[PDB]
Amino acid sequence: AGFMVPTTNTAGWGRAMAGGSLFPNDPSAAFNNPAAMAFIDKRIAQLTVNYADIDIKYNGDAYDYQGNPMTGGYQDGPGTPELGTNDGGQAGFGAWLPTGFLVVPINDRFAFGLSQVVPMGMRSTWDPNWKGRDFAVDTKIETIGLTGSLSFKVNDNFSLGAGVIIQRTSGFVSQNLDLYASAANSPGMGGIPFPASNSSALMRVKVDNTSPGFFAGAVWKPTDRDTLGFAYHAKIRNKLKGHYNLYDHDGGLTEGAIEGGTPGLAYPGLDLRMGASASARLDIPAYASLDWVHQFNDRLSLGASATWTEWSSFQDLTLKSHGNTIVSIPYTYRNTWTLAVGGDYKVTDQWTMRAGVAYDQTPTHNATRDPRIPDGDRYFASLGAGYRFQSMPELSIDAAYSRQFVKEVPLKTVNQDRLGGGRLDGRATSKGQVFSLSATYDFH
Ligand SMILES: CCCCCCCCOCCOCCOCCOCCO
Ligand SMILES: CCCCCCCCOCCOCCOCCOCCO
Ligand SMILES: CCCCCCCCOCCOCCOCCOCCO
Repeated sequence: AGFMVPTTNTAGWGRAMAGGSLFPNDPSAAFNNPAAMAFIDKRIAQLTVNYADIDIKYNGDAYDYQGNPMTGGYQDGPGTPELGTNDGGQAGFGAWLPTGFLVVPINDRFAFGLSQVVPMGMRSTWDPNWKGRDFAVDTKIETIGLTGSLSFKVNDNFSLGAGVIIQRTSGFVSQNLDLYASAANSPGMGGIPFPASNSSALMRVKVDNTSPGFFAGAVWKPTDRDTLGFAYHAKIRNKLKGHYNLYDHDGGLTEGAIEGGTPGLAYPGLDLRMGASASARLDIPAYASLDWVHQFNDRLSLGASATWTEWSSFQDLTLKSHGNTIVSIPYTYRNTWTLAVGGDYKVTDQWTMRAGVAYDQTPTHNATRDPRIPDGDRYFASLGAGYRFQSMPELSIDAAYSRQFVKEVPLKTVNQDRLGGGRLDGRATSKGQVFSLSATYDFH
């Protein structure tokens, strides 16, 4: 799932998101499939808080543009003590992810939905002096959105839904730049095999953006036992804006070159500075999901779900400055599928148990996968439980645990000329687990 995150509540996490938001009176419908809101008979307010623990590691090699094993370079440029390098260490993280849903039926035909969601999120921080520093150091992306939706009941077996999401994305990327290595491979300054890791500066890009998105859905209940749903979330145009700066620890090599205007001579059309304003498109991919919930009896309900994400829109990551390209990195993500199956079982009038599993394809591919987002296909295994209060005017608590088994993937990353011409040869191992807890208030 690259850097897209499931936008559900604890109950959803408990069943690996199977059935989407089609289970009875699930406030998450306010965003996931607004149409299902037409079948929620009362006011519901819900808050979810997840903690995601992600483990990321690299095992392998890295080479400079001349085929030499990468080294740790120098403390502060030629003449200073040589530094050692490393495997990057643990690049994973632990993060909190809140989610809120509110559903308010208006008429016997209309319902209103409000929600706070986190559509996008990823993070990887490799030790600054690791062997793959020419490809990545830090990567941080998070998208939080506020939503408003409306549902319209056409029949007692069909309804439609539509909504708008106001999204805010913040992004950060840091990566080592080796000007001498870039020059050696340039169309204007090549010829001399400058040694690698003599010049070095940390490139840092910080950008943000707020823009609107639209989504819609439809629900069809053929047999009171079966609830089918189709939801579509359109791609969200998202041009991130901010700045970039280079933190040189070169003994003055990098700044001397830049102030000397040598970069533009190496790569005509390039206007690199020690710092400047910047932009980078990072559209939130469109996706569609088909959900089906079948109630076998008064205690067992199962759900199946298939989501097609149009990750193909993420063709490249291009850093621009004043409308001009600084560097364009191809990623050519592939469209993806995510299948889930799971369900709920009411043990008593108070207790309910959940479980589920899902298969989620990674949009990354071998030719372009790098250390920023080194994921692979994942298998999701979830367990959940819910408790409705005895002496309460309707307050339910839910818990969930979810483990994500990610397959070990290869990294064969090659850097283009202006990025130093180096390459990686290894594999990333990742692991993920989520703890979820929510409180649902059925005030009505
Ligand atoms: C502030 C950081 C954004 C927080 C991101 C929350 C995303 C957490 O995980 C949701 C479940 O993801 C499952 C798989 O494990 C992650 C994959 O390995 C990472 C390499 O691409
Ligand atoms: C398989 C890896 C895909 C990597 C995608 C990471 C994209 C996520 O967002 C990064 C934040 O966007 C802003 C960065 O600046 C643009 C490019 O970096 C500049 C070159 O050093
Ligand atoms: C994100 C893209 C970065 C693009 C970098 C291209 C860098 C190109 O070459 C610049 C040439 O640098 C040459 C030498 O090293 C500097 C030494 O000081 C020399 C003073 O004339």
